Amino acid sequence: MDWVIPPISLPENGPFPKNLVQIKSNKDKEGKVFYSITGQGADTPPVGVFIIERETGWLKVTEPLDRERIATYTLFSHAVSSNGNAVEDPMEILITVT
Amino acid sequence: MDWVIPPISLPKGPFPKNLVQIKSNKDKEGKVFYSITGQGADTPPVGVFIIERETGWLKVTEPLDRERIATYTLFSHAVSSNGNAVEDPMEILITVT
Amino acid sequence: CPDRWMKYGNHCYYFSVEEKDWNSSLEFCLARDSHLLVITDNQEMSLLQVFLSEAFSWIGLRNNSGWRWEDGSPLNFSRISSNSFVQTCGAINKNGLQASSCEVPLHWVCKK
Amino acid sequence: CPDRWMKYGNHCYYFSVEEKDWNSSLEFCLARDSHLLVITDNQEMSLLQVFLSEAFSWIGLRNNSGWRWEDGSPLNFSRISSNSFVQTCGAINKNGLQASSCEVPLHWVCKK
Repeated sequence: MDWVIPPISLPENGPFPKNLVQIKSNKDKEGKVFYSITGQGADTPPVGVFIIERETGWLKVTEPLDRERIATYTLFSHAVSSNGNAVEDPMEILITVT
Repeated sequence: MDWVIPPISLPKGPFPKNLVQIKSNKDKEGKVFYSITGQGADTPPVGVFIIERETGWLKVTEPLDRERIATYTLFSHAVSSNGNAVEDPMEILITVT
Repeated sequence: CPDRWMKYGNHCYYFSVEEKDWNSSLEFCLARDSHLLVITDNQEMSLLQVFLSEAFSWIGLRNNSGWRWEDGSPLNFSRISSNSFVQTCGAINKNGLQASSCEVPLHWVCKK
Repeated sequence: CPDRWMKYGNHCYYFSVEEKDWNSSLEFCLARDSHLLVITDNQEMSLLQVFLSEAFSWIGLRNNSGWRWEDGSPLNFSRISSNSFVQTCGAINKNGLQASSCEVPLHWVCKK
């Protein structure tokens, strides 16, 4: 377990994409790591509300949230190396809308 | 996947207080036993939520104004007599509102 | 409005006095020339909520490629919370919208 | 109060300009004859939030078999939210307390 997850609280507004926090795995100290996210808000409805920069780990919200209607988003972050092999188990990330 | 989870809404007086009855439809094939794990369940704060093992009645045991967790992440488990799981654990999120 | 139904505006509403799963609730409303509750806006939601308790009631809302009403329309107002991903049917109580497993027997509301 | 610290009552607070991880924030405050913020009550938390932004600041709070301040006292007021189970250090912003991975560089608050 080498996931480093900063505190995520949704903003209050743009322009979009809007950066939330930068997620990372300390495994990046041993090799290049690539990031992805799955879950509601990511790859399941509502789709694409959140996206993550594959190389930087920057998690972003893509639209004003008044456009969506769910209370919380349960995302899962993934970390793999060039070959696609996972360097961490997926980490659950709960984002609550206020 | 045969978990049946009713809508939970947090409520002081008659404790423990029933919230909802959960179940796995695997119970129509054999006797199922339920348990919950998680912060608020088997780890601090311990026992805020409990579940009736044979029936699936999930209950809260104290006013939550005494706790400091915004959202509880619990997992329900269903096993058979032989103690083997008949379902994968189900995550149950409960937000204090 | 028919006996035992509540009139609000140009519509009639039936608040059940027993529980059925989501599918059986939908069927009950259809048998009465009505539809499992499709809320149009916040004013209607707020009004109907005054007749509800903390107990949940089924409405014509489901998670089908996003939360959408049975008339095909996607949820465009309010907010819905869920405890578990298997909760794919929508319900309402006096405090708001929440998801529930469709097999759960709950009260329900019809609208004509 | 030393230069750049804010005085309130008989207390001196340091609101950082840059960011450090949790252990580094703790070390810094101790090097300046103070302590990474242990909020005493809801009154002091309310006082503090007036001076905070949406950005989070580290305080002397950690989850070790439950949330407790560095003085060993359990958190007994307010509420803390979290995104992930690995976030075992506490931070605060203008809206409340939130957990964060301890390795994350954040602004911090010292009190003396």
